[PDB]
Amino acid sequence: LKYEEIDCLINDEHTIKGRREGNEVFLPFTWVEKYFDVYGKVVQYDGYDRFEFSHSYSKVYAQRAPYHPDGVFMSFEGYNVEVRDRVKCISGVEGVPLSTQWGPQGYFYPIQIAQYGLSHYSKNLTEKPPHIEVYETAEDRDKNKPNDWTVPKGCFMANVADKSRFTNVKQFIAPETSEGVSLQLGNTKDFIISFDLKFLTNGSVSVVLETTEKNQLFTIHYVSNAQLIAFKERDIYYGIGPRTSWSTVTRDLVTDLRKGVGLSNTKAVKPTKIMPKKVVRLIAKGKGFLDNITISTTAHMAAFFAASDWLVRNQDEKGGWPIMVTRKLGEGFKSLEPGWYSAMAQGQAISTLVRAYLLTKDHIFLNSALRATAPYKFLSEQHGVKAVFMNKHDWYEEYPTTPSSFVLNGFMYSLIGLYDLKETAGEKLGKEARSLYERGMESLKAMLPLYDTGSGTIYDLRHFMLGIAPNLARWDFHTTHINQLQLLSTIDESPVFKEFVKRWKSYLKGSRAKHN
Amino acid sequence: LKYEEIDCLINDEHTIKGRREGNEVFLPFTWVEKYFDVYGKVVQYDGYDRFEFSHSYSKVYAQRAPYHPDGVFMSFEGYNVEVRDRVKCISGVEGVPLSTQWGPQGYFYPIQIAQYGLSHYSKNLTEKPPHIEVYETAEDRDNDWTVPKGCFMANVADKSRFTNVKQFIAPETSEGVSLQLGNTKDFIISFDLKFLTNGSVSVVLETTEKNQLFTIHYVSNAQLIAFKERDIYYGIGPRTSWSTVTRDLVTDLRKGVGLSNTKAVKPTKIMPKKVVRLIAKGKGFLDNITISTTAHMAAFFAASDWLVRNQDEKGGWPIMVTRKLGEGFKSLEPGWYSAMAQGQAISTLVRAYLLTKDHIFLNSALRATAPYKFLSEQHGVKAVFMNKHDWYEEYPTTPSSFVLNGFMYSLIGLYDLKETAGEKLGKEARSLYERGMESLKAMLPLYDTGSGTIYDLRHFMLGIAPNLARWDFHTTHINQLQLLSTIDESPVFKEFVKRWKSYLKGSRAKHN
Ligand SMILES: O=C(O)[C@H]1O[C@@H](O[C@H]2[C@H](O)[C@@H](NS(=O)(=O)O)[C@@H](O[C@H]3[C@H](O)[C@@H](O)[C@H](O[C@H]4[C@H](O)[C@@H](NS(=O)(=O)O)[C@@H](O[C@H]5[C@H](O)[C@@H](O)[C@H](O[C@H]6[C@H](O)[C@@H](NS(=O)(=O)O)[C@@H](O[C@H]7[C@H](O)[C@@H](O)[C@H](O)O[C@@H]7C(=O)O)O[C@@H]6CO)O[C@@H]5C(=O)O)O[C@@H]4CO)O[C@@H]3C(=O)O)O[C@@H]2CO)[C@H](O)[C@@H](O)[C@@H]1O
Ligand SMILES: O=C(O)[C@H]1O[C@@H](O[C@H]2[C@H](O)[C@@H](NS(=O)(=O)O)[C@@H](O[C@H]3[C@H](O)[C@@H](O)[C@H](O[C@H]4[C@H](O)[C@@H](NS(=O)(=O)O)[C@@H](O[C@H]5[C@H](O)[C@@H](O)[C@H](O[C@H]6[C@H](O)[C@@H](NS(=O)(=O)O)[C@@H](O[C@H]7[C@H](O)[C@@H](O)[C@H](O)O[C@@H]7C(=O)O)O[C@@H]6CO)O[C@@H]5C(=O)O)O[C@@H]4CO)O[C@@H]3C(=O)O)O[C@@H]2CO)[C@H](O)[C@@H](O)[C@@H]1O
Ligand SMILES: *[C@@H]1O[C@H](CO)[C@@H](O[C@@H]2O[C@H](CO)[C@@H](O[C@@H]3O[C@H](CO[C@H]4O[C@H](CO)[C@@H](O)[C@H](O)[C@@H]4O)[C@@H](O)[C@H](O[C@H]4O[C@H](CO)[C@@H](O)[C@H](O)[C@@H]4O[C@@H]4O[C@H](CO)[C@@H](O)[C@H](O)[C@H]4NC(C)=O)[C@@H]3O)[C@H](O)[C@H]2NC(C)=O)[C@H](O)[C@H]1NC(C)=O
Ligand SMILES: *[C@@H]1O[C@H](CO)[C@@H](O[C@@H]2O[C@H](CO)[C@@H](O[C@@H]3O[C@H](CO[C@H]4O[C@H](CO)[C@@H](O)[C@H](O)[C@@H]4O[C@@H]4O[C@H](CO)[C@@H](O)[C@H](O)[C@H]4NC(C)=O)[C@@H](O)[C@H](O)[C@@H]3O)[C@H](O)[C@H]2NC(C)=O)[C@H](O)[C@H]1NC(C)=O
Ligand SMILES: *[C@@H]1O[C@H](CO)[C@@H](O[C@@H]2O[C@H](CO)[C@@H](O[C@@H]3O[C@H](CO[C@H]4O[C@H](CO)[C@@H](O)[C@H](O)[C@@H]4O)[C@@H](O)[C@H](O[C@H]4O[C@H](CO)[C@@H](O)[C@H](O)[C@@H]4O)[C@@H]3O)[C@H](O)[C@H]2NC(C)=O)[C@H](O)[C@H]1NC(C)=O
Ligand SMILES: *[C@@H]1O[C@H](CO)[C@@H](O[C@@H]2O[C@H](CO)[C@@H](O[C@@H]3O[C@H](CO[C@H]4O[C@H](CO)[C@@H](O)[C@H](O)[C@@H]4O)[C@@H](O)[C@H](O[C@H]4O[C@H](CO)[C@@H](O)[C@H](O)[C@@H]4O)[C@@H]3O)[C@H](O)[C@H]2NC(C)=O)[C@H](O)[C@H]1NC(C)=O
Ligand SMILES: *[C@@H]1O[C@H](CO)[C@@H](O[C@@H]2O[C@H](CO)[C@@H](O)[C@H](O)[C@H]2NC(C)=O)[C@H](O)[C@H]1NC(C)=O
Ligand SMILES: *[C@@H]1O[C@H](CO)[C@@H](O)[C@H](O)[C@H]1NC(C)=O
Ligand SMILES: [Ca+2]
Ligand SMILES: [Ca+2]
Repeated sequence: LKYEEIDCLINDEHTIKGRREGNEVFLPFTWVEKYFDVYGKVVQYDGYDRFEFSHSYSKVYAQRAPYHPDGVFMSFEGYNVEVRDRVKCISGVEGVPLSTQWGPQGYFYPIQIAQYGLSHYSKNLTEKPPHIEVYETAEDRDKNKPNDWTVPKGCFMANVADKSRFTNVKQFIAPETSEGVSLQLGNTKDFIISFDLKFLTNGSVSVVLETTEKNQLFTIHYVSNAQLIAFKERDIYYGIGPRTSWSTVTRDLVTDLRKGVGLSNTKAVKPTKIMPKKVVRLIAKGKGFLDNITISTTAHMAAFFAASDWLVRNQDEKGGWPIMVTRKLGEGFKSLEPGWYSAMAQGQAISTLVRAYLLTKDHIFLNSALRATAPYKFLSEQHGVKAVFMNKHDWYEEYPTTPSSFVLNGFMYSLIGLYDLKETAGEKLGKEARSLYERGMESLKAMLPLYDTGSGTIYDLRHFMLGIAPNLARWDFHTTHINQLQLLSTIDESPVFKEFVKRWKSYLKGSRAKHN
Repeated sequence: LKYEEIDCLINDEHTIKGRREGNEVFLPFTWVEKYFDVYGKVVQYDGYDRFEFSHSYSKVYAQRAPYHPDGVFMSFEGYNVEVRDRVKCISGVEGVPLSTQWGPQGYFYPIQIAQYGLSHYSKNLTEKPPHIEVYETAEDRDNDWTVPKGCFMANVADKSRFTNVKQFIAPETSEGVSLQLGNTKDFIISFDLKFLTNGSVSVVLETTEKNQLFTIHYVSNAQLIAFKERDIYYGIGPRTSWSTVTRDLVTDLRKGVGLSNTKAVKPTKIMPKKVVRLIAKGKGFLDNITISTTAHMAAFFAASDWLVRNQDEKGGWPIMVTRKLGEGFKSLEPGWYSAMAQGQAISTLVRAYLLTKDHIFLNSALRATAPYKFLSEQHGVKAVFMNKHDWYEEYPTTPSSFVLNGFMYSLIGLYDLKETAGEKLGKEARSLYERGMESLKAMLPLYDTGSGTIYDLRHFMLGIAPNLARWDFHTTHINQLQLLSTIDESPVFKEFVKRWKSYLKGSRAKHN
């Protein structure tokens, strides 16, 4: 019985080269992979090779506990927003990501900002507490080389009381055409730098980094202007704004280095493998005050509050976060001009704001969340987010298009937001959220089957709205769909959610609905 | 060819044995076939072996002409209704198939009867004319008759039929009178018959089952079918007035030998290889004894006549069996109507009218639109999708089911009628067709999975998994849309035909 080449005719159209042993035919995975759109590779173990086949990529989140508004946000403990190449950088002034997804010019995308917040919130609950190293308090610390300041000629420093802040602070005076005053740091493990800052004049706070790229030094300059980001090797510049009143500056030096070096005029940051291996020293220029200089493994809550604060300050009078970029969802849909709202933005923002409220009891956050339900009440053409499927089912549009698009995953995020709010706001204040949630959940249960292909899910209902082919959801949207339904199945006991979760999971392993 | 056997882990769940050459891994088709639900086999040609892979089974009809109401019915020239194992037999009395699909007791299913008619109509237009061999006219045509003692035969005039006929008298406790036939090529027997008493006309067949003789008895009672040893019995009814009896001896033999108490006929390989002789018992008359390759028009008119005689006062063909479409749908009690039955019946009746100009057929067709006007709950066939789109239900369930293929057959019927009845008489059909076609265009995308079609909308109506259409229903869907695309110029039909065809070859809608 010979093992030999055999011609394999595919659908009477093309011949590939297979192999035959007796009656058994073997087909090349090169063909299988492309023809069925599946995944595989040879994995090398110690003394053992194994081919490993997968129907899909992407994994379902292993939910540990029922969903609650003050817990982790779905699967976002595993999200890494800032490494996404559509994140140009973390704004120095705002402390939140700028997106370039639909425009190289860059814009604050509320969805991305909410996800930044919610992922950092979730990581705060799941990760080990950070190591925190304190380099300067200007107190009676009063050892451990906290006074390793270099003060060149023409510069001055002092420990001085700040009555307003009930603490001692480090005063510094250093002209910009000088070396500046310099604090030796030397951290090789942790790369989140933090310091309380108040400038009297223009100036900068700079951090020198040893990197993994051939031992070479890069400096990151945090400058008292509004310029976003600049890179002229080996110097990276972020404007952090005037900082003429006390604030805590928190920066991730890994992200700030990678986004600097990777700076691009395109919609995508250049890939780089560069990492900082040592935080060498901090340089202060101009006239001002410093306190509480620290380096931490992580600073999740600072990120979360930067997102929350941004959402409060940037909400408009209609309760919305307008998206200031043109969105063309596809042929047959009208272009959305800048200033459109997204049900996904509203929902993700509400989930952020509700968590901010529950932590602080600061009603400013809750009130912003309550205002954010207003766009759910108005049709897309009335500058809202509401669509109605076949004059029967209310829907909250990720993309408020004409005709309506009915994107599934944005809708479910819009509902989770409403849930967080209605559970938190109390009976009287939460009435509108409760009503929108109940109507929305009724729609979801009725319409879920329209998104099921029998071997996957559809992203939206454009096939029906425009009379074209289904827009099939790629596997990472399919797992998003599962993660969302899995979450909803813990706050609503409807059997339909559990049955759909189970079937949609089976699709990841190549199961199919039965044919007749 | 050198290789290495290599373990192939499938979805982290089970391991199969593959083969590796360099970076290339080859997977066993044994696995591919089952895992992806695909088809393949090694075909041996002279000096060339080739593995031949198919994503699907089932082929799209190669349309040769735009659709017309008096032409072939879609792809039905290729249909073979009578070999289907859910056809218990061709009724002796009625000359149409009896179904056992949803009950072993058997029932006349109007859809199956219409398809019998429409397939034979279509074959009539596409096949070569049959060879017809005439054995007895009782004229001055040319005896091959054996008349045992105690039997009698004569040539006698029949004034009513303007012909001479063969009189026969033969007691049942005798061999009967026998005409030698001897046909080895053709197996459709035909004869004009009139009994004076009870009796039988029997046909002896030489068969492929160890050269054995089997006899098929056409008996003057209403008993459906019986099989004992090498004798098969069909009741053909009293036959006390002249009628033409036409029987397919291949089918009649296979259904006899395959006789079962289940919903499916037993498979058999048995075939007749010779029509030996015809035996007459009792008192009666015979004329025009013939054997033909085919008799398509006799089959077509048996179906048409049955439809005329069995239509009720509401214009419907009631289906006299319980239908349970699935969990979530109320059972349909016997007497329900089907939009597919109404449509297929209309398509049959319209063709019968255009051949004969007999207005009885057109009148029956016109009456058959009435159930399309009434909701399922009012004992009609109409459903309304989301208070917007009229639909004609193959299965008029509660809740509504929206079976695609039945709906399209219901529309083709309305089309046949509106085109044939003229402007005034065809008004109701035209209105129902136009509304229906609007619905079809709007709702087609709901049946598209991106790699196939769904059979119905039960997933949405009941909140469950999609009921995916088998490949043979998917090709039915394509054949129907292809037909509609030749009588309606809407781009949507051409676009859907094209995409749905691509699915047969493993193409998929793009993911985002
Ligand atoms: O350690 C490791 O192994 C590595 O980890 C890597 O990160 C992992 C991470 O650990 C994983 N987390 S875990 O699974 O939980 O453990 C995992 O996280 C992913 C996750 O799988 C994704 O589901 C998730 O998606 C997010 C989006 O990131 C987010 N975007 S953002 O704006 O906030 O930045 C948001 O997406 C919605 C937004 O509205 C839009 O961005 C998005 O646009 C769609 C568009 O709607 C589509 N339109 S279409 O009409 O259907 O076509 C479509 O459009 C594009 C077409 O696809 C193209 O053909 C066309 O040319 O261009 C079109 C276009 O861009 O316009 O697609 C786009 C883009 O998706 O719509 C979104 C919507 O909701 O509809 O919210 C999503 C859902 O939550 O991102 C997670 C994440 O990155 O955190 O996987 C990642 C890896 O991928 C590390 O990166 C690595 O360093 C480690 O080594
Ligand atoms: O050439 C040779 O060598 C061989 O040829 C062989 O025949 C070929 C033939 O040449 C082909 N023709 S060609 O393509 O033109 O070249 C081809 O003909 C087929 C064709 O592919 C089919 O599309 C066609 O389907 C017909 C039906 O036969 C017909 N039925 S009948 O009543 O008239 O007898 C009619 O079907 C509708 C009826 O209302 C019902 O019968 C039917 O019931 C469905 C039911 O609705 C489904 N329900 S579900 O809730 O969705 O599941 C489903 O139900 C069954 C489930 O599948 C099972 O799981 C369960 O256990 O049992 C369920 C049940 O039975 O209840 O399926 C059933 C059955 O389909 O609904 C129909 C509807 O319209 O919805 O109309 C159909 C479409 O026109 O049949 C053609 C034919 O046979 O003529 O293919 C054959 C290959 O077989 C010879 O056979 C061979 O001898 C030669 O050697
Ligand atoms: C599809 O369906 C069509 C339509 O049915 C079919 O065409 C018909 O084919 C049949 C074949 O049997 C033809 O029937 C014959 O009709 C003869 C008289 O018909 C006249 O009128 C029609 C129009 O109405 C004219 O077009 C036609 O040209 C004629 O002028 C009739 O004489 C025949 O009767 C003889 O044969 C039968 C058995 O078939 C027998 O029982 C009779 O006793 C009679 O005896 C024999 O006569 C023939 C002479 O025809 C003679 O050769 C023979 O020797 C005699 N036998 C003996 C022993 O002496 C018969 O009824 C019909 O005309 C066709 N119609 C049309 C419109 O073409 C197609 O063939 C079908 N195709 C397929 C693929 O299924
Ligand atoms: C998820 O988020 C929660 C809530 O935010 C975190 O828990 C909180 O952790 C923080 C610790 O960062 C804790 O904060 C208090 O901070 C006070 C600040 O005072 C001192 O620490 C800072 C540096 O962190 C310095 O800048 C100050 O100058 C103070 O320095 C002290 O004095 C000497 C110098 O002379 C210094 O060497 C000492 O190390 C330092 N002393 C101490 C005790 O740090 C503290 O006064 C106070 O004790 C807290 O540390 C806050 O209380 C936590 N809240 C809760 C509810 O637990 C989680 O860590 C976070 N988890 C994850 C995984 O992200
Ligand atoms: C560097 O990091 C340290 C943290 O380690 C910061 O020092 C803390 O600063 C905060 C405020 O800036 C101080 O908290 C304030 O306490 C005031 C009263 O403090 C007295 O009483 C306490 C004991 O109860 C004594 O320990 C203390 O010495 C004082 O005698 C309050 O009046 C302040 O709150 C007021 O306003 C809020 C509303 O916003 C109300 O909630 C209050 O009721 C009140 O009206 C405030 O809470 C804290 O004492 C400092 N800690 C230490 C250990 O010194 C530095 O500020 C930081 N550096 C910079 C520049 O920010
Ligand atoms: C075996 O097969 C043969 C066919 O080969 C059948 O014989 C035919 O039978 C039919 C019907 O019985 C005969 O058709 C009838 O012919 C009548 C007159 O025939 C001739 O005679 C007149 C003159 O007297 C001529 O003018 C005429 O042109 C004919 O040449 C017609 O009067 C009949 O008319 C029909 O229509 C009118 C209404 O429009 C009715 O009133 C009548 O009742 C009838 O329906 C009719 O056309 C045909 O002539 C026979 N052909 C031959 C060659 O004999 C046998 O009947 C069949 N055997 C059996 C048992 O059925
Ligand atoms: C930092 O420098 C800018 C100039 O680049 C200063 O901005 C000016 O401020 C004065 C008020 O004192 C205004 O009248 C000018 O119009 C501003 N000019 C520009 C170009 O913005 C800024 O004041 C400096 N910062 C501090 C703390 O003094
Ligand atoms: C007619 O039926 C009777 C019994 O009902 C039977 O005795 C007789 O054999 C039958 N006659 C013929 C000719 O078959
Ligand atoms: Ca201090
Ligand atoms: Ca005669």
